[PDB]
Amino acid sequence: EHICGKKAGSLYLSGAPGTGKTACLSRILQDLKKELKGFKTIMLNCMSLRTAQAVFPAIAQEICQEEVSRPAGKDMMRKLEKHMTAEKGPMIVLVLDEMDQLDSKGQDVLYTLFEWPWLSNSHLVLIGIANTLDLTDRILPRLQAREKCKPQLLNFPPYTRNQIVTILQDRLNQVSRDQVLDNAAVQ
Amino acid sequence: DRTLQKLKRAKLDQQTLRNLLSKVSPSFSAELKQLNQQYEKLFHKWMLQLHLGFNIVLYGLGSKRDLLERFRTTMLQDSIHVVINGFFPGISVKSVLNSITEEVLDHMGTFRSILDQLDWIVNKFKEDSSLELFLLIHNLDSQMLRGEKSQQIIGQLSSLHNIYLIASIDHLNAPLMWDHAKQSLFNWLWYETTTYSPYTEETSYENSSLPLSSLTHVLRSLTPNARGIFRLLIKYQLDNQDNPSYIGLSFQDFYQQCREAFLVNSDLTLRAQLTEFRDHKLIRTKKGTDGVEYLLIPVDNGTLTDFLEKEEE
Amino acid sequence: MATSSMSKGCFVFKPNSKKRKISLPIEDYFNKGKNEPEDSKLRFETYQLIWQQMKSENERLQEEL
Repeated sequence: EHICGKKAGSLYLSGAPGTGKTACLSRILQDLKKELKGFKTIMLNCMSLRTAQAVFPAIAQEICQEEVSRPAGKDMMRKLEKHMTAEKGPMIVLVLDEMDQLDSKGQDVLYTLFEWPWLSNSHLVLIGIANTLDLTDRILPRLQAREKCKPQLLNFPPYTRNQIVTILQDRLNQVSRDQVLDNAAVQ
Repeated sequence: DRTLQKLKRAKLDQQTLRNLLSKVSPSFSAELKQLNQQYEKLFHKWMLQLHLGFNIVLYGLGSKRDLLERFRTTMLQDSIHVVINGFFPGISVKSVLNSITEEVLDHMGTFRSILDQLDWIVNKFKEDSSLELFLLIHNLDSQMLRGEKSQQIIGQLSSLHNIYLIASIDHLNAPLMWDHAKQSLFNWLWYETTTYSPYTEETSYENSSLPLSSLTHVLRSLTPNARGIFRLLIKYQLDNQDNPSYIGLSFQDFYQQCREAFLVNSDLTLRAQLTEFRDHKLIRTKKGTDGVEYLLIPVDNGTLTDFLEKEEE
Repeated sequence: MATSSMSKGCFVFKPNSKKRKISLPIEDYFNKGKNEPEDSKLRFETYQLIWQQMKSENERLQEEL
């Protein structure tokens, strides 16, 4: 609905603490490349960033694929949000990960990435892959206070025996010739 | 007369209640409009005093920020004017002084301490006699500038007649933020303002209660064995709440109650089930003198009473 | 409004879009209506004459005493 209806907003995915859902989002991203051709998706891997800063310039080198530039020192919050508001460019999709680890003493770095798809020219979809540690209490104080932002929340319940036993039937019976254990040990 | 259990008007809304607040009461609305136009007759009166090194003080009733927004669209189109509306928990002295460096003076930010930037901007407006700057600061008395180090920075800029300061006062302790050593630079000129209009902007820092969606979406993505433990400690909390000496249940009786209600099996596995509760600000441990880690829930007394009614399905 | 629905307070309005650069004096606003426009500018230029001369007397009287 966002790529066809020309819409853009935020989407906070609060996954279960440690369940291995990183491969679920990778399946959807690769299916959109073979369906539609014209858009570009920039990845994010802030595992080597021990500080709260040096995050925006790390993804500033990907402007429009073939058109790149170079940093000049102290130039954020000016050129990154300028190219996003351009209606002549394609719909850029930004992926977010471990957003809880990017906090600060006043989480000021998280006040600019959640207000871009809500001001003029909303052409950015927010996708945050992170487990459940804390909801909207101190990270995003705009909720339960401001009536401008309307985020969406989706949770994932823990898989009981209805899914763990099911995920093993299509795992061993499709690649092995004969099972090595009985059905009583699976339960 | 007690907590929040006698009245059914619990859980105050934040965004789902502004739909019914737009229908205001038109009680003598004609007399309130002409009161605002009474101050509009003195349009060409502010520039006759601000150019001599004076300021404008705004006090009284009504929304002080909803009045200056109309004066800017009538005579502030060709003059260097900067409006400051610092009310959200994040406004400081660094977001205002460093904002006139790469925009007004065109210079990148590279200062060191606080005193290094104060004496650097004075030389730019003292040697040049053609750098006017109007400061339309809204609600100067916020909540994060009560210290004496905040007025001494802006007080130095008031000594020059080329800098115009326009602030609003919404507190009965107006002379509590400045003494005689600072009034010589500002030279406050009091002007009463009567608007009679509520505030629908800065209402966010005040304490509402906690969102009920957080306690509901935390149990859906939780293991089935952990939900029975959370629903067991809430029963023993309200039954012993009448005791004023409630210090919390111990760990020995808590470990015995688990197997009595078919829960955990060992001790190290029980401690692993309390990892997602201490990180979600649900329970915490205290350094007890008896060597026993107490278990309490730092929430409101009326919040736990409304949790047993939503789990009936 | 457009200067309060976000998490920043850096909003400036520099007169740069206009090509011409004009200066508006102070005495041009003393006559807001029918209040002798030819005499409004004559009494304002004397307002600073009687004020800059009394300040020179204050600094002289305070110094001679």
